[PDB]
Amino acid sequence: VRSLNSIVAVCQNMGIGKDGNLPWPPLRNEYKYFQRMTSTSHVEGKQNAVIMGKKTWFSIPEKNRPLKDRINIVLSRELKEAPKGAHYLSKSLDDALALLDSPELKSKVDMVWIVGGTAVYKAAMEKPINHRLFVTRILHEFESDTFFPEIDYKDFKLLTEYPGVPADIQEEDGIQYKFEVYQKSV
Ligand SMILES: NC(=O)c1ccc[n+]([C@@H]2O[C@H](COP(=O)([O-])OP(=O)(O)OC[C@H]3O[C@@H](n4cnc5c(N)ncnc54)[C@H](OP(=O)(O)O)[C@@H]3O)[C@@H](O)[C@H]2O)c1
Ligand SMILES: C[C@H](O)[C@H](O)C1=Nc2c(nc(N)[nH]c2=O)NC1
Ligand SMILES: [Ca+2]
Repeated sequence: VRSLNSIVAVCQNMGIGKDGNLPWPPLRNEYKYFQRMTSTSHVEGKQNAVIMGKKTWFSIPEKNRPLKDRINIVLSRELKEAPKGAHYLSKSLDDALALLDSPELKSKVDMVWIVGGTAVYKAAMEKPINHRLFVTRILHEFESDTFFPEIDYKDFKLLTEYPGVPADIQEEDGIQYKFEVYQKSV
């Protein structure tokens, strides 16, 4: 594919999950940002694709699956068929990537977003392809059991601004966070 996008929200310890869910209670505005970013295509007639791991898939309440308006791909080495509601099952990112470029999809897909978890982010970060990482930094610590992998600051440069991403510190429910965009160029 031409370029990847990854989106994640992380707390001060780099935690992204806890017991199958997020480490913090619901943040409405942060979640709508994720929805807007992943859902918005810049081409009429195309939709974005979201790739995620098996635990992330199952972390979404059943009635809310598949994430509306996007093509859902789940990654799994153990499953045989796409879980009920997902559009495609792939055995590795490479395969999800090759699927995307296939004839039937290529013409249907605008952006590719990586939505986690850990091993998915890591794999995508390592591909020698152009990539933008949209990070929400939550300026607090929450107990976590799942963490975001280390980003190579020599490769991923923090942008000082980017179209449609607020620059100031945000606050909601007594919590502060900031949006950051890192860009890797090959
Ligand atoms: N804060 C956030 O932005 C954010 C984003 C996503 C998730 N989360 C949280 O993180 C947790 C889910 O994360 P996780 O890291 O534990 O799980 P995951 O990445 O969602 O799921 C792991 C399963 O995914 C499959 N898989 C993962 N990477 C693979 C690859 N490269 N190729 C093939 N299959 C691969 C494997 O399934 P098989 O074992 O079947 O092979 C692996 O066991 C939940 O707590 C969720 O709430 C938070
Ligand atoms: C897709 C499922 O919601 C998953 O937990 C994700 N959550 C978030 C995300 N990205 C942000 N910014 N916020 C979330 O809450 N990426 C993935
Ligand atoms: Ca497993």
